[PDB]
Amino acid sequence: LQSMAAQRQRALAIMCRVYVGSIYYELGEDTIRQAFAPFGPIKSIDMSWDSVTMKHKGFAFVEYEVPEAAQLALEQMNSVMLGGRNIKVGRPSNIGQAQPIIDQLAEEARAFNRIYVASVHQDLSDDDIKSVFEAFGKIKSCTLARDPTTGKHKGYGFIEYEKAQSSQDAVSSMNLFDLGGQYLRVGKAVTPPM
Repeated sequence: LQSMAAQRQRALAIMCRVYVGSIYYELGEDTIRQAFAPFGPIKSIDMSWDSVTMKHKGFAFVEYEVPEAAQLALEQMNSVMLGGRNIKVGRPSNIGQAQPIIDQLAEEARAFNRIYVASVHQDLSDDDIKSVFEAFGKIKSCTLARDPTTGKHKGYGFIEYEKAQSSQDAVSSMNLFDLGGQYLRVGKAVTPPM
């Protein structure tokens, strides 16, 4: 049980992480941060680094605090052009051990009619978001993640609909919906709630 939990933890950690390649040599950490921040709060960026030539190696790993953020980045950032060059995005490379759990967690997410919303402007409240998103169906809950130390929300949250059709409609329609002067990023849950 401690072993099963550990494998689960290791799988969720992999799912929070996005490989980014073909980074133009003139670009760096900042450009990656700005380009990948819309999908959720970035826990860290791990730049490739040649410690002899003191240059990055054209790739990096972006680590999100929530797996759906990494999912959105994976789905929406391939063939994005930064500094004149198409970047490449993928899941981390050594994940054979974790892939069953990744797939299990995505199958288990389905029953909850659960969607993830990022790039929520600070001016907007949970009820602002709920009111916009309840156009698609009746919403069982609508919770913006909040930083406990500050009380302000973290620009993302989750919505649970009563009907699966509703959550599917919201996802198809509301990715890049303009709200609060920012483009929302929206996608399905990739785990059951925890």
